[PDB]
Amino acid sequence: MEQTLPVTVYEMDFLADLMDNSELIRNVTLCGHLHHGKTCFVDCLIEQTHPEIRKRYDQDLCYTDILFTEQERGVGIKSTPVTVVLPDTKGKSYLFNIMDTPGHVNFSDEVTAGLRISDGVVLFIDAAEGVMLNTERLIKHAVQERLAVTVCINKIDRLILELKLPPTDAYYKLRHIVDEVNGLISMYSTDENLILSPLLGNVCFSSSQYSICFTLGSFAKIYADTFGDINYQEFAKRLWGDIYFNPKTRKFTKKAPTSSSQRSFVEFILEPLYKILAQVVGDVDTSLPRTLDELGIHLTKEELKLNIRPLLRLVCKKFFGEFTGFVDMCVQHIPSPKVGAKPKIEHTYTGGVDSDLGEAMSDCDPDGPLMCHTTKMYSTDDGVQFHAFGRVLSGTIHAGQPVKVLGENYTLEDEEDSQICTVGRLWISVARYHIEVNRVPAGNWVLIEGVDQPIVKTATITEPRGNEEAQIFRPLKFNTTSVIKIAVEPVNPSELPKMLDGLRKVNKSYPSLTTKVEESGEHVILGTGELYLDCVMHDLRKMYSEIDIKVADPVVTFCETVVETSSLKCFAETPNKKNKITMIAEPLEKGLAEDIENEVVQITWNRKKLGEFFQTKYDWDLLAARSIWAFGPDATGPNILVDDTLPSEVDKALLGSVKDSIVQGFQWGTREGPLCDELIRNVKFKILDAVVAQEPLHRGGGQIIPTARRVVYSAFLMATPRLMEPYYFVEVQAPADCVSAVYTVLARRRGHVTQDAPIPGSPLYTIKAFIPAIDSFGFETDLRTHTQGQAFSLSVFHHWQIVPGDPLDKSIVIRPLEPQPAPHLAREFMIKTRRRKGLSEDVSISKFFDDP
Amino acid sequence: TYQRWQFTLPMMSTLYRLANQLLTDLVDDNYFYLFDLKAFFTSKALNMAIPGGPKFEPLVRDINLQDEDWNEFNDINKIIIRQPIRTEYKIAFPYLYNNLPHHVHLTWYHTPNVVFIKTEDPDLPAFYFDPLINPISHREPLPDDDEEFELPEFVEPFLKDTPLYTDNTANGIALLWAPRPFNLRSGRTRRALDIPLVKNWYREHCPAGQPVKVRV
Amino acid sequence: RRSRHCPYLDTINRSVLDFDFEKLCSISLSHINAYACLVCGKYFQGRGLKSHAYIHSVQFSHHVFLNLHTLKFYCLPDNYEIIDSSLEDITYVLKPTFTKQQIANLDKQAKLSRAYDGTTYLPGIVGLNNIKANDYANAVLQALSNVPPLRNYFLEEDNYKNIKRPPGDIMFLLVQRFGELMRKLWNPRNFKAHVSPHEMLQAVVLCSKKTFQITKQGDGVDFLSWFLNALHSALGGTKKKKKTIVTDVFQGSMRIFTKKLPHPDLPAEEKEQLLHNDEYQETMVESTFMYLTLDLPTAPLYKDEKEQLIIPQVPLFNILAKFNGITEKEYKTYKENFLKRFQLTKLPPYLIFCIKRFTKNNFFVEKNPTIVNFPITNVDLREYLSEEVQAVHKNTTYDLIANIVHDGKPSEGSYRIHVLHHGTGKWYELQDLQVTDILPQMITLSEAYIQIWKRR
RNA sequence: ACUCUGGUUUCUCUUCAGAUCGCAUAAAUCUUUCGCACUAAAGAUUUCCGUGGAGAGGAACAACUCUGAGUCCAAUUUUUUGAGGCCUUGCUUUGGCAAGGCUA
Repeated sequence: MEQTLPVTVYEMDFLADLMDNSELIRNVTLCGHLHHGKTCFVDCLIEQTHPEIRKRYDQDLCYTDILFTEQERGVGIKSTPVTVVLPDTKGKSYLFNIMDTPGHVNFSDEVTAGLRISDGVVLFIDAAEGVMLNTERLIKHAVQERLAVTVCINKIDRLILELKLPPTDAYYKLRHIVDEVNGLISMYSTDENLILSPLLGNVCFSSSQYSICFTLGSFAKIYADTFGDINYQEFAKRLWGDIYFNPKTRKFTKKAPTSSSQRSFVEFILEPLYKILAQVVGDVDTSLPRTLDELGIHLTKEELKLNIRPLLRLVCKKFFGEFTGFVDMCVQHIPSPKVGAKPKIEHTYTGGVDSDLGEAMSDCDPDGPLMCHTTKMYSTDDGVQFHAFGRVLSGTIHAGQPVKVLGENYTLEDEEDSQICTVGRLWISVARYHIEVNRVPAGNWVLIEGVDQPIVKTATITEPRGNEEAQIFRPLKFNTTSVIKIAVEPVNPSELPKMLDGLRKVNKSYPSLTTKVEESGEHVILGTGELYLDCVMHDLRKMYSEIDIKVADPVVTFCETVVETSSLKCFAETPNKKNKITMIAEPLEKGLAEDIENEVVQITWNRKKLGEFFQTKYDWDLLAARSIWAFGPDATGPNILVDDTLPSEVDKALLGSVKDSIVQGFQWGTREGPLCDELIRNVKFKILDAVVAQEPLHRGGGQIIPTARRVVYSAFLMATPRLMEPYYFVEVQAPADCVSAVYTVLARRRGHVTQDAPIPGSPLYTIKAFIPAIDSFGFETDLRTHTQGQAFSLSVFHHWQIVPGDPLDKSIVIRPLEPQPAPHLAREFMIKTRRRKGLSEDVSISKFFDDP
Repeated sequence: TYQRWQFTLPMMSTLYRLANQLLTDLVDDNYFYLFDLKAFFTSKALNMAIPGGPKFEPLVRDINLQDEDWNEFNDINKIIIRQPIRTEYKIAFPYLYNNLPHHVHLTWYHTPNVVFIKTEDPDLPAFYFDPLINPISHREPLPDDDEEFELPEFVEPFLKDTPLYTDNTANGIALLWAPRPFNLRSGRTRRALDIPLVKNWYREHCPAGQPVKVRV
Repeated sequence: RRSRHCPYLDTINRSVLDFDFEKLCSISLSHINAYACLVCGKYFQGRGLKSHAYIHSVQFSHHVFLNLHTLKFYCLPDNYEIIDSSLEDITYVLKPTFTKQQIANLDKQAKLSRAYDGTTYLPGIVGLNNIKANDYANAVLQALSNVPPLRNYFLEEDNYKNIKRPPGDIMFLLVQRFGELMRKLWNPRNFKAHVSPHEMLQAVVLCSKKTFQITKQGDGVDFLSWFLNALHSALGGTKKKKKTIVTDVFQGSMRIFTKKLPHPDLPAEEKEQLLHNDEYQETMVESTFMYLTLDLPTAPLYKDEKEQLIIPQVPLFNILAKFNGITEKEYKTYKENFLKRFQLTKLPPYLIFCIKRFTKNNFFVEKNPTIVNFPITNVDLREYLSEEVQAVHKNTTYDLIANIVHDGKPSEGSYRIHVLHHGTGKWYELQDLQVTDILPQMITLSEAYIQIWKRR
């Protein structure tokens, strides 16, 4: 369209023309650890492609991170999409869709939203800190989402201006980082095809603070420009990997001559960089002009009067020029939407590639059926309306076009979760401005307008009166689990509706947020941490609902389990006094629930392979390995339902008629649970006996589902019940001295330190610990305050561990406001939660039985 | 007029050395966690005092906690207590641990730890593996050596003639992380009144062993 | 086959079916696929196997559900549609588009319509719940209801649904909900004899930017002015439609004769010399009035020596004298004087009088206790129109149909309304949920605040 | 590689300046708030301490550093030739044009 837009190097018509060609588009997610330079890198790219936008001499301008809370905190909170046109090394301009994701672990869900609509991942790793917790988590999540992976080793200047390492030691640090990343990838990925090494161009070395971005190819091209006769590709092949250079023969050999010469990387790449940086920071007034002339860089008198940091940025911008190394890395290794469509459909689309529409989407053809898929919901500045952001997988979305939007519950058999909406407008989403466009072809990111009403988290945009076999994309599988639970109410109940509206809005803004209302009319928000919930509540108070809101103290969501089999075979009949079901409950084997959660086993598999797996990995009986019905409450739920009814006593055909009802009851019971209405975890349910009424009208429906839930509850209760606390994994980056002090903090919060290894090449240590989530509130603040701010920690959900106490212990006396001792913490955690949910004071073991 | 000044880096290094007694040699604002201006504003707006921080009269009228009439929301029979929710927790996350966050400024979160290794021995090389740095434990689709790759005689490292470090390189690298009056090399002259020589002294935490009057 | 024979229909109880509030799931806060449970009246989400409504059905044993958007009944545990005409009334309560009932005066239906409980009521004559202090809003809404043209316009959803709106526009929430409110008020068959204005008042609060709250009561005149202006603006789709239903019904044309005046502290010679300045003469500032602001004479202070009560009494024609044409009421802004003569030029079909009671004196606000002596069956305004204007309007005989009256002190005041129920001739006084049969003679005795007259 | 503006220093006047006008920090007045106001907070105004930007004027010595403007390639893959000649068909603007098969 035609509208006012900021001055840019390219032209908007060229940008629109690049969108049509799906071979020149790169969907890239810039992920990494907290404060590793992703946002500054995007800012450098924006400065390169926008002449009028310049970074302040003192404040690191951030084109992304546009939110007020992001600006004040300094921590990226929401993913920012940026569509630019970047020149390659050869000069060929490519269209780049970059989803700048937050680095904080609490907002890892955000990165997941940026991984569904991207084909490639660029992981930013600090050259000083190295591989951290979020880098490992994001590597696992990316290689598990079937995405191409490249690495940008950011902040190499820290190796020069902070650590002051010798160039060979800097090379050793970079090589160690690359090796550790390769080891992580090989550990999380069976295939060894995606080896990452700067020789292959998979790795780029960057300093977004000083705009020093280069790969081996780009810097070899710099050599080619200064000396024409050299071919840059072969030189870049020879630049890395302990290959020494002989200037007597002008040849590169694996054998080191003179026993004192440095590697090719150190001699040709690292040492010139050290010389440039040292000349700028140390010998500016006395010896900067000579080195500037030797490099061909000419600076004005007013430019040479700048401070050292701006002068470094200017000199390195003039030397390295555009970030062409990044473009090479993301062009040669990150598939285009044309190339990368097939893995995306095979992984995310529910119908699979084998379906006709899957084959249609495998081509990513602009002139096909519309199959846009939006995973983000961006609120306007006023906060009233939301724009659904996502990539177009097939067809072409047009402004002012009728559209069928499919929700997360839309299925072919049940199409009720679908709505016909009229698209209002379409924007190409740059960070601080949006380019309104009439249409968006397949393979591009778009901010659809007017489709926000029927969607909360995930959408499937398609065209109406067509695609009658179209299915939805799989909902976002999240890296972590939302645990921290907070109750929210209004200060003035008269303005309750506003808060409710606000809840809806936050439910749209945060992909992993879960807002519900319990039995006691208490509004519940689930988050991944205290910073995440702080940002959520700031949004809920200022952006969406401008009302004053009271927030309860934070509590965690516990799980329920059993530790030994049921004392007696529990049973329940239907209200019809027929259809008797007799079940027992037993704990699962070690790691079986982990196997189920991590998709190692799926109920979608055939009977043969599932039975073989359960017979070989966990040594189950063939009958026991073939009688498994369902996995827990949801798909791949931690619980297991089996029927041990021998065919002699129970007709299998008759039982199969009520199999759906019994499975529904099992799933509902495991989702709710009888202790404190919490998820039942790691419990094996065996159907010992099942009487079934022959007539269809006396079974099924509301008769067998509540009966199944009742018998599940009885089997769970008679078996010794226990509660699972959520245990977070904590990584502390602390100085060497502070390590001891860290232990002290974890002494007061039931924290177990697993390892305290140092950071190779860095003066700090990474103390890893396993702290209870319920005890983690303020632990970050306690650690930073006790150590004068020198120690920083990031906590992420790790596992579920049984609470020491016994929940069903009526002998325990609990004062209303006292931190209870460990031996009965579970007793405190069960009743109080039972009061928060609104259930009875206590639960009896025979409450759901039939005798009483 | 004596209004603008520009200095060469050796002069600024000597000045930074001569003023080392008046500077805490901090290289981060992480020392000022929950103890900076924004944290103090958050504390004042919430009518709460940081231990090391000052105390103010309430910004708004505060209602006694004994006035609330035991709603289901603030029922203590439902609240699970593990650790006392300190004032620091509420200042760090004002919108999570406060029921009425008004005029509260979000405190700056963690900044990356500056790991600048300060050089003590001038005789040592500027780019030297200091013992503070943890030694790195050592241990590739390389091209074959027999191939015919040749480098032209015109080609050499970009700054091969340039020495890696100079006598005044460590001084400049130190000046990178100096306090604000010394981070610069050009600036504007200030009034003698306008320069607080001891402002950073009380902006930092009070020393651990001090009498009651100096802490106040 | 399961349809037309669902056994769980007797489980439905209409005593708990309150459809006057927001249609969101009680568990998930989701407007999408909101299903009302007909056994307990709670709204849940979805209809499939793993929806909140299905879980509630299998948990609380409530096996009957109605789609709040599709108006179709379902039995969820078996998940089959319910087809029975005996349930139709429930749908009519949920979507009571009372086009015909609101076609005339909302109260036009004086029939002793029976609610589900044994509470006979006249459609349109329906009390509004008093959510904290919102009696002024209830009185104003009842005054705007029982107006045949506006009520008829809002009784049909199609009359305003298809008009365009700006994307980020919230004013239209005032329109549709208001229409919804009308269809709830004029419902011939309703489960209860009262209607909750909660949704309409929430829309009013949201649209007015925290003005005219539900907790704190506001002025009836100010709220009526804002509501009429907002209805006129919101019904103009993406542009200022010069002729909306609000303008067609209530707006008239009046001719302001503004005569500037010299400063009184001047010599008489200069005072008459300023008469030739061509600035202190009558001007043509003819505009459109949505309502007439009648200013009562000040309280007589000392009681008259006669046996009459201390309460002053003034005829309707005496306050309706500023608009005769020759009467010159002084208007004095800061350091300037005027003489605003008023002359009506177009009489709207429904005339609105906004009698000025509350005036801010030097220290507090005083409510004028003057009693307006007005007839309730015949008022001729032919003498207040220009001769060239009198010929245009064949009819000028106005009948009072609505009378908003404020009682009590200016701070802790209460609002009630006298509405004329058409079809019958009865006059009903509504105050929140209280509906009394007032005698026609007693209406003139109370302190009239706002009045709505019909031109016939 | 050759020409021509824009110079720097200082004094003064005018105007704008929400820019941390200031990497510093005072005073007064009014209102508000609970105490009962140096030992107290909020809101607002104003005055002082003194800056930045632009323009104008004065006088001191520098006049082209900078900012700029005006101003060595014949042997594959482009610019030191596979280059020219024969025949047939449609129109002949009876010069030849368009296509194909050739010889080189």
